[PDB]
Amino acid sequence: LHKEPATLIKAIDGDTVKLMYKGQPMTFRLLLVDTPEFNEKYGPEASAFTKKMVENAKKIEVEFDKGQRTDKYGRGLEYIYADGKMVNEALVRQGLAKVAYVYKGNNTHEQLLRKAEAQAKKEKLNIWS
Ligand SMILES: Cc1cn([C@H]2C[C@H](OP(=O)(O)O)[C@@H](COP(=O)(O)O)O2)c(=O)[nH]c1=O
Ligand SMILES: [Ca+2]
Repeated sequence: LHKEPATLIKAIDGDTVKLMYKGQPMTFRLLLVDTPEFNEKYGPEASAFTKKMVENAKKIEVEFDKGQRTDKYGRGLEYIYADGKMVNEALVRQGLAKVAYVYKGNNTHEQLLRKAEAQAKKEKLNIWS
């Protein structure tokens, strides 16, 4: 897997970000995770967390997996890094996302994310409290 440059256009919610990628605006949906919708409990904290993370970052990168790069809505499917920290993992580690939407072929970082979910659950953080 490889990291590619992109630039923040707009934070959207906990697990969707608008980024400019190869000079085109695209909506990017985070692989392997599900944040609450803004209207649900922890949804605002998940949107807030992703927002800070991507807005504070000096360098945003996207990393596609081995499988589909777009979903059926035309959204990118990817891992996002904020100054080398994976957003997908960080949300799960804080108990602001669950591991979800694990489809074979786009699941390189599954174990890593499950490990973080385990430690979040252990600490009873946020969604696990
Ligand atoms: C994360 C992810 C979501 N999706 C689709 C499945 C879901 O379809 P349905 O909309 O038909 O339920 C939807 C969930 O996205 P959100 O959690 O953003 O709503 O996005 C994929 O197809 N592949 C993926 O890797
Ligand atoms: Ca969601």
